[PDB]
Amino acid sequence: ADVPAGVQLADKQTLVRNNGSEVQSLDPHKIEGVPESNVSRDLFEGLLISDVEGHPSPGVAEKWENKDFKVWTFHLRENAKWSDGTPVTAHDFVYSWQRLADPNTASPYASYLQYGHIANIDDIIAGKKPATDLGVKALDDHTFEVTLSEPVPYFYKLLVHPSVSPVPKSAVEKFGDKWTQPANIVTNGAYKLKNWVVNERIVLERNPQYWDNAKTVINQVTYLPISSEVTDVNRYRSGEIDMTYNNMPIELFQKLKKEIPNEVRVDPYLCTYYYEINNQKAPFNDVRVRTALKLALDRDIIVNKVKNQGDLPAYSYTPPYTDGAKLVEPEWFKWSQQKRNEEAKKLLAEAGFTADKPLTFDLLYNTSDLHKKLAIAVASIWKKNLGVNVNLENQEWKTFLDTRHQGTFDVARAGWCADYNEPTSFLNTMLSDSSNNTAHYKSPAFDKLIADTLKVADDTQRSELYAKAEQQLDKDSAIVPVYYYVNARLVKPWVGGYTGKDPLDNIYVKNLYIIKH
Repeated sequence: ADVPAGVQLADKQTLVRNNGSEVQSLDPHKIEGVPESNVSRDLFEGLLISDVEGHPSPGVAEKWENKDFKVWTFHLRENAKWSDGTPVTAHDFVYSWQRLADPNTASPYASYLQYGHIANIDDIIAGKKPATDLGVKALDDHTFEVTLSEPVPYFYKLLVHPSVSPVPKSAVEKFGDKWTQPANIVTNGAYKLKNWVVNERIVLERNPQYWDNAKTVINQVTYLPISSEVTDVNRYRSGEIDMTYNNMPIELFQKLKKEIPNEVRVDPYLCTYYYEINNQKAPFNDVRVRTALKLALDRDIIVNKVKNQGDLPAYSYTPPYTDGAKLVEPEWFKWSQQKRNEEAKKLLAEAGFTADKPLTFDLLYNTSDLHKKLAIAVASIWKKNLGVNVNLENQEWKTFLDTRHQGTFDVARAGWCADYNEPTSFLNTMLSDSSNNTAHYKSPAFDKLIADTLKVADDTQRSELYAKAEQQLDKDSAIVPVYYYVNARLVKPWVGGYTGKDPLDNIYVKNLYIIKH
């Protein structure tokens, strides 16, 4: 934390943040969501980290170079240490990236190493080469060298993500799936794990071995698993919670903006809310069915009338304000909703659906006041506009994500947030073989458009190909885009250090401080 000259600090430097739900795990190679990543950034530190405004900055690596955007050499700071006092070395990164790649780990983010094109990753994922063939090596204890199979100019932006953070080999090998319990875990970020009570709280305490420990101010941070956005706001206003999660309740938001304007933070955020269609399951494997759902949903009603929090109606997967996005707004987006509805109804009639034998399916969402209200509105809009019936189903966060990976669904509420600020952070998740592809979409045409992006050494050709990739996705109606999120949350006046300038919202509790109050 960089405490401004003249600010008086509170005597007790503790923070309470709501975190939306119970995390999937604390193992960096098994997590894939925002709640998970919020805790991960406080515990595990990769090569680079985001600064307080979101810019890629030195993490364990103090400096790095690249040769032709293909060989990247990271010089690790000599005082980086784990919480047990042992040094963080390049060997930890070799072991860690190999563990991520290894199919026995079954990481949902194994494909992150494909997104960065580390050498031999395809073969390793396929089981043709052992994980030790991965294109990473420790040149010495403090030098980690990564070899890619093609030039990737933005490669270093990828390194702030939890999947490429180090994990402690000795704890992993000795305790297996219990390595992350408090008595066994070993961490290298600014914090250490104090307590973990499922469905109650996660409590982290300052890690005195952290290399930048002298600049850490908060001594303890608690993460809560409250999925009700109304309850989160109530516990914030009662004084229990210092920072809500960044899902706001439809019930209270308009009132909050007029009641405590200086505490309602609303900033740009590179996330898209959509309905994820299971593309491999009939009748959702018919493009006419997907197109009808896409068109018949009324984004103006949802965005400006039911939610009205500042979100923008969406027509793509990649947010248009992503660095490198120059998207073409499809013609259907400029039509009236009435014209969209007619096209939608016509397509379902063509697909065989009638009043007597309508289209009825499930709409799965994770337990939430906001998602439930949105799903209710969507079900009503689809019923009225297209004659389709939906059965809403809620599941807790961890289970919900597992269901989407299983493909044991029809349509699911969804939100993808960038991992790095470049269009492939979204687009790579729709590749046929991506470990993140829970839409279960497989398009050779889409795949080829993306593969071609690193075969040009030109940004304009790259941007045009991303635009074309979004046009292929839209053509196939792989998803139902709803809105581009804004990052809206409540933050007490005494919480210093939160700029809201990072469109990825990669907060580190080591950067915050409690002002005397």
